[PDB]
Amino acid sequence: IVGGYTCGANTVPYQVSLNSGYHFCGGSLINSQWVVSAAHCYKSGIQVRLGEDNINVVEGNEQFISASKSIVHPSYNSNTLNNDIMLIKLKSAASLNSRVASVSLPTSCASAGTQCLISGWGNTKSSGTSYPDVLKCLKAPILSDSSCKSAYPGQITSNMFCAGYLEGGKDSCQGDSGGPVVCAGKLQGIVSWGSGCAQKNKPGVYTKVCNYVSWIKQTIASN
Amino acid sequence: DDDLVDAEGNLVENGGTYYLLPHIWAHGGGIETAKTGNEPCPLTVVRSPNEVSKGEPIRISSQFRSLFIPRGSLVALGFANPPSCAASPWWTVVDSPQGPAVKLSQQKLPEKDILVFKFEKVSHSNIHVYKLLYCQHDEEDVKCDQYIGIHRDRNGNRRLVVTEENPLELVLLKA
Ligand SMILES: [Ca+2]
Repeated sequence: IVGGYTCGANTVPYQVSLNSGYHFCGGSLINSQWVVSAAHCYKSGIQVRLGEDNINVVEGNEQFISASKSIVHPSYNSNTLNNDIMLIKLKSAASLNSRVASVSLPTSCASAGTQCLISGWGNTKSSGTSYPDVLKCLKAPILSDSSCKSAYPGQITSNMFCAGYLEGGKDSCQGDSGGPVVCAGKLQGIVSWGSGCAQKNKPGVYTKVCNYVSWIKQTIASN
Repeated sequence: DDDLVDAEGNLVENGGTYYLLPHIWAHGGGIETAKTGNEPCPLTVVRSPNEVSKGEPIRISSQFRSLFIPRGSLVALGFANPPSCAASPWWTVVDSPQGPAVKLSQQKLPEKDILVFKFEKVSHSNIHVYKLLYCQHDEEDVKCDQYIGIHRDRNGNRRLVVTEENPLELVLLKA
């Protein structure tokens, strides 16, 4: 997260870290058994870590749970970056408490201007890297489709939306992928892609969760 | 455990700098720029004549916000230290007297003009070696049905170009 702030330990109870010997992507807990992340974050043998703040060391509130099923949206196109969403089923239910909680799904798309909370352990600096030990937070607004498309001509499908600042300076970055974009208390997006980080006229592009809800609810009910 | 790995078993960082060398200690060395034909400045991407030079550190970037480079992901390749005359350090493929050739541009390029590459791992020798593919945006589904190769011209410049049976094998080494 570039240009954000330290969230605070367990202040984003639904934020998860997908681990494969090391943190490689974020995710969002939607219920005791399922996690939503990015499709481009697919890996076999994923270990889901809940209740994390400092991802480098154990602090007492983490829950490490192996993934039993990793379902990449059938229409995922790694070329065009379209349909960048993946569902993960924990092979063991998570103990829901004050530090580990699910985030509800949006049953209606959010409108431009709505302020969102984006989080992750990705790069925090520009033209250079610096990965944080603890979770970073960032407040950013959903942008309009016309603006999104003018910033990324020919690249924006209906399953994506831009959030952030045309001015640049604040945005998600490498390492935040698969992470949550929560607005008005619902998971409206998934940290997907972007050109650079916090660059001018190049805001973060996120998977538009609202289009995949019916599918998510269906998959959860039959797997 | 994913795809892109450097010459140390270590994973390749999205947006990191690497030296793109050859699989065979023959042909040439690392990648760099050169002024070929009638160019006003170093706009041609070539493989160093020196089969021992690590060439220029190259940034390898994916649009995805992941710290690694996703599987089957298109990537853009650009020089960490461009020639100055280039509006961008990112490579692109343009029609030249020698067919589509890898070159830098004096004009600022859009995402879709630079994200036209993709790596292909070679399990042979198991050593981390990849073939470089060239993808062109057809319609709602790009086609990565071409590779990048070499074209030794008149003066001996090993130019990177689009070929069919002259693919290039490379080993990425952190810089
Ligand atoms: Ca921890």
